[PDB]
Amino acid sequence: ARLVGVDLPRDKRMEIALTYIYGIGRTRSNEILAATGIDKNMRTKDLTDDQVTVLRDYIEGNLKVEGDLRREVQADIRRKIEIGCYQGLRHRRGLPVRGQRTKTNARTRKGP
Amino acid sequence: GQKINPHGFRLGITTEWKSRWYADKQYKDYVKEDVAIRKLLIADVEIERTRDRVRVDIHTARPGITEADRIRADLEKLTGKQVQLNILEVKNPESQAQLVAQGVAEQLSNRVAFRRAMRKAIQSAMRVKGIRVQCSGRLGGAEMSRSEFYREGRVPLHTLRADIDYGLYEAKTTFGRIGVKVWIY
Amino acid sequence: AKKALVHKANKKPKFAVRAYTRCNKCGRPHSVYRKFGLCRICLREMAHAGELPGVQKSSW
Amino acid sequence: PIQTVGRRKEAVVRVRLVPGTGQFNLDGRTLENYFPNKVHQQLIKAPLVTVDRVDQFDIYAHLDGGGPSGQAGALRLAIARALILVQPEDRPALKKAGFLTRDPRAIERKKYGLKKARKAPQYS
Amino acid sequence: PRKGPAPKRPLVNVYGSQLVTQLVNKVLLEGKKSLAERIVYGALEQAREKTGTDPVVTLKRALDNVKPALEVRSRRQVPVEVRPDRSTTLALRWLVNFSRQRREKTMVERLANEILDASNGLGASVKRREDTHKMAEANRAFAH
Amino acid sequence: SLKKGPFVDDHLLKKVDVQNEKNTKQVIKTWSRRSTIIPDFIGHTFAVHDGRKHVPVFVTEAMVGHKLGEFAPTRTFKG
Amino acid sequence: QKIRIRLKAYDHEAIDASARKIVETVTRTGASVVGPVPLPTEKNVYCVIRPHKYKDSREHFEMRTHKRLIDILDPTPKTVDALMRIDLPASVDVNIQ
RNA sequence: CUGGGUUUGACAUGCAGAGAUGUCGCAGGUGGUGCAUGGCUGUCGUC
RNA sequence: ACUCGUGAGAGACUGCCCUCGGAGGAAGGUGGGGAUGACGUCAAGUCAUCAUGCCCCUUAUGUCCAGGGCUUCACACAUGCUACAAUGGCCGGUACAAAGGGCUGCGAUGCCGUGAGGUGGAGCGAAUCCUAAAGCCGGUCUCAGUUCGGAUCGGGGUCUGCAACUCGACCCCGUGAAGUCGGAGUCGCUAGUAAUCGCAGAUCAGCAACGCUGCGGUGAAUACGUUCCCG
Ligand SMILES: [Mg+2]
Ligand SMILES: [Mg+2]
Ligand SMILES: [Mg+2]
Ligand SMILES: [Mg+2]
Ligand SMILES: [Mg+2]
Ligand SMILES: [Mg+2]
Ligand SMILES: [Mg+2]
Ligand SMILES: [Mg+2]
Ligand SMILES: [Mg+2]
Repeated sequence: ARLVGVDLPRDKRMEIALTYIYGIGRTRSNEILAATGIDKNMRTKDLTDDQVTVLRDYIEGNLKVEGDLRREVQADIRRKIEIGCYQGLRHRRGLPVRGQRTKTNARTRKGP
Repeated sequence: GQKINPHGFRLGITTEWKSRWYADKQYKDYVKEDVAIRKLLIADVEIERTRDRVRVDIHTARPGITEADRIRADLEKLTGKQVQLNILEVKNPESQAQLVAQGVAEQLSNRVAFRRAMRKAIQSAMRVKGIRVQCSGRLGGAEMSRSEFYREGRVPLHTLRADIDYGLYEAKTTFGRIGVKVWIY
Repeated sequence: AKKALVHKANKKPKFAVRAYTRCNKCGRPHSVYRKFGLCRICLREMAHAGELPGVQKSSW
Repeated sequence: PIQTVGRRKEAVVRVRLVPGTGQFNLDGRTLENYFPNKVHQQLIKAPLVTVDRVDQFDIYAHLDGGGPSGQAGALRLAIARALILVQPEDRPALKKAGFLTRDPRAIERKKYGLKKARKAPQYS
Repeated sequence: PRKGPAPKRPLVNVYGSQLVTQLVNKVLLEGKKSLAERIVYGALEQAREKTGTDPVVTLKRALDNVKPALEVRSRRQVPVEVRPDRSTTLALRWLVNFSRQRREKTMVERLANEILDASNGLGASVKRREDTHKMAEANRAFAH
Repeated sequence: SLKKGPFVDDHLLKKVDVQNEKNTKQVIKTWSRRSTIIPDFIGHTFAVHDGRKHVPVFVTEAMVGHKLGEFAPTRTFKG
Repeated sequence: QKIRIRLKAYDHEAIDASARKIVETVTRTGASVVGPVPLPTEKNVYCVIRPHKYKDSREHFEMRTHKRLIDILDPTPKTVDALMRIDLPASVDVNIQ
């Protein structure tokens, strides 16, 4: 019930339970629970404690669960910002990065 | 907007294409070829393209204006096909639509006054069921433009069965250009 | 659209992309119909005057 | 034999009658399986049930064009014509019931300046 | 409508009841009849099974407890005698709208429970007819 | 994203092949914006055109995957 | 041993002149052919704005290519000589097959 | 707009270089004036 | 034979009892929609489609070329998609369109790949060849900013193109931002119409396309009335 990363979803199906982990969404959770493995309609309460640790060992090594992953996205931005690429000139003034028009409605980046 | 072209409006019923040739793969080229001819080269001009052959038929009031056989050779370079040229006459150049406009085009270009020059065309051509004629814009070197018309008999534009012969020409004065228009039913 | 930029379109483009298709009579860049190879405006001068065989108004 | 048209909304049907027990088939399929729908069930059988022949006749039918409500409504007019070719006793019943009318309902043309047929855009 | 009355739509009746096909269209949104009808057949045949134990008259007796005889209008408030057929339009259309407002999970259940409250006269649909009659009959002065 | 292969424009890379003899020296004028930075380049200057003037651009191993045009911003907003 | 004369042209009345002209030439050698058979008409459509800044106005411009299929059943050396030679359609495509 | 070239002007009467271009094998002008104009549309109004 | 494609035709005019209703007829009394814009208004738009009077540039305001730029951004208005959830989302089954487009083209079976694709070229200048979704029966989630929402961002890729940094969109994986039917005020629509759901085309190597112009699927509500505003 540890979830490896830390947090435990408050029950429900297992297919979606793994999406609350930062490394994993829907397709990689389908890949885990197929192989590891245990059915989609199984719930998080009705797993035994050793059945949770079979999920731990398989995905712990393979992907970034949270902090390792969390730092890598920021650390790639930190170099790219000062990397001098135009792509991270746009990071330093809080504007959109991927070649959008900033005349009307860039409010995801800029904010209210 | 006001008044669609009555030549184009009755294409299905009674007008018949000036160009009467068919193609598919060569269709872009034959339009580009005809644009060169009608700029280069008068009542009316028809064409009946066939592979390696063109009619290039002409209607003119004065047919005589030897020189045509040189103009064949001028067209021969642009087309690159066997030009079988015909120049034709037309009965009543008085009654023909573009030749009335070309008649008034000579008058206004030579500084004949427009109310004098118009009245000739409507009176003579009626001497057809009805005629409307209209000269438009910059008349006798006035500062502001105007358009006035004359008419005699009846000219129903909305009737599809009625064959209206339409014509246009831009007669070019010292001050600008006057656009003449001639409807003959 | 000028005289000089018309003869650009006639010339060999150097790269196969740059052939951009002016109108034949109109000499206008925008809205030149393929097949017709004519300016959109020019199409209405020709089609009303009975010049393009097989082309006529309209609806429906 | 009796062979009969029916149309609706550009949905071109065929029908043919043979006397027999109460069923009918649609390109090698049952009525219930082609139309799983209670509204379309009664609407096909309306000229049969109003006149009260019902179990007299087979129908074999071909279905082209349109959709489920189009082809279901098209069978009604196909049958309504076809039951007259049995005997024209049924015609004065079927006319007053109101099945011999095809719909001059058809989809209007989308016009320039307008997004659907009649609907203009926003203003001022 | 200025020049004269346009003709009213003809309306086909499994149950064979005018009111149910009228209810189907008031339920209907997005122009799809089948999902409109299966919610009606969900709610109607739920009220058949559990409580009322006949299908049509549970709705029809409940529909009397929605129907207003009188309505308010502003000349610029004059109360007006409502037509026999216009009373039925307000009867269905209110009954559907408060089913959309209700908190219960699905419209099979929401539209079912609304018809049961209209049979009693404790519902939000039956609440409105009193408010229209209250606003109508408190005036009367303005009617001339 | 040039699927298979990187792109450098051929007139650019010839000037870099001259620097091999010198092992790279000075800053070379560059009017092709469009070329990638192939790791032959690393530790070299060039003066890259802004559509106005030439901006000096030193190269490092961080700038390999990025294109040569990314380090000269063409329009200016201070306000 | 079957020849197919495919026609394409704009004017539907002008093909009815030619479709008769195919019959008279082949029915000299006598009988045979299907006759003409209608075949569906194509329609290219082109919407154009009526010089600048007025989008809502519009025209439409059809072009219709009417087509006939014919199908000659019997090839004969007397037929094929007369078929091409004396037959001349004016401003109408003919493709033998 | 910053440049690099050209001059009766592109139109009629392989090695170098960013590349055009080198060096060997009267025309023209999206240029001012739609309150100089023609032509072609919008609109009041399918009234 | 029945369709269906065209090609000829007939059939609706209150013609039989102002208008209420009759009998057939597939149809009613402007059957449905388009095409059509009188005499004129606004010195209405365009010298930038093309023409053109007058004036100006003639050693450049003409004329090639690479480079940028037309895609900026505190903001403001307008037009439109996607949404805010169970008349749902995901996912397995099973099925009904008619208009179209195709020679530097459209591209099938087949094997490779998670997929955009790669491979290879059958057939084809065409009623032959290539090109529905919503629905219905089941399953699963339980009124949560969620299995709603798909923006933004980080890694990687594919494809045309000499070249996708300025600025192409495509789909795999991580991230899951605002948003809980919207203030004053405002438009669209009288029946196969509103509302929703797809498909094709023109321009086009490629595509900023949710735009534009056409086609068909499902398919309502209400028109008591003329005082009330608008013309
Ligand atoms: Mg529609
Ligand atoms: Mg000028
Ligand atoms: Mg003006
Ligand atoms: Mg009229
Ligand atoms: Mg003005
Ligand atoms: Mg722009
Ligand atoms: Mg600013
Ligand atoms: Mg499915
Ligand atoms: Mg495209």
